[PDB]
Amino acid sequence: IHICLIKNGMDHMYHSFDVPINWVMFREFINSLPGTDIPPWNVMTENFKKKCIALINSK
Repeated sequence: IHICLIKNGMDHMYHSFDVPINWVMFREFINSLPGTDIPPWNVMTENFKKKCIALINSK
């Protein structure tokens, strides 16, 4: 994300990252994020969501 912000000239809007507590809302966001297919990211993004949902459910 940092790299693509660097490429799009939004370097300024990466180090300016804060908290948007609402853990039920965080769970909603994460479960609803779509998964891609063509990119090598297809497995990584889903793995990321799986780990995040398992960790938050444990938490």
